[PDB]
Amino acid sequence: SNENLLLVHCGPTLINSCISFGSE
Amino acid sequence: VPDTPTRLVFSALGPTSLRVSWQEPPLQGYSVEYQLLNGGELHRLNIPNPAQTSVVVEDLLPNHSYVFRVRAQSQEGWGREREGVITIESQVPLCPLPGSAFTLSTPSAPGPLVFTALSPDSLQLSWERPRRPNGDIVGYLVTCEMAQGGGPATAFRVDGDSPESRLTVPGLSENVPYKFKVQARTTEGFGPEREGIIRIE
Repeated sequence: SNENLLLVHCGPTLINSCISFGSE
Repeated sequence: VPDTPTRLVFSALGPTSLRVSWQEPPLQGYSVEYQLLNGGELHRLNIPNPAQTSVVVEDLLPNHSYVFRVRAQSQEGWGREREGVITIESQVPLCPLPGSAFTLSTPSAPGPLVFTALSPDSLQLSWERPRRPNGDIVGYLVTCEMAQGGGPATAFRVDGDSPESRLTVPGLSENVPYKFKVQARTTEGFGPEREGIIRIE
């Protein structure tokens, strides 16, 4: 698992996200 | 013959590499085929153990579109493939997240997820419209759930077809990781999902 930490007040943050085709 | 894989998942590891994963509903194994969308030589990976459902692909060209196809094989032969088209985009002012220099894209998926932590218990999520939706976009489904499992999911319906869409998400327990999923709802159905896990610090 990959967790992207977000800091309050750092502003917009681009995270790494997966793309999934189909259904989990 | 074996069933078609029910899910195909892509994760960028760098500007030139990604992890491809899949789910199957015995088998000899799987094949993963990939090639440039326009004319590239066909690369096939034979995966010998049915228990391995992920592989890392390296030496991909940045900013080039690749088609990936995954099939299962058994004694009765090859099953049908699940396919996805993927690009790893990178440069030829946002909070410098590790891995921010590259993003995955596919034509029908929402754009990369951009998060703003507004407070210890709230954030805003924004994403670009899919570049090529299958049919006109009616809206988006956004789901939020605790990443470590257990509790229920919260599903938001974001209506409209704005170039950029945004959603404020309240009521987030402090310091808890949350899994977000975004997918477009079009007049033809649901598009590919974009998923990511965050934690507000």
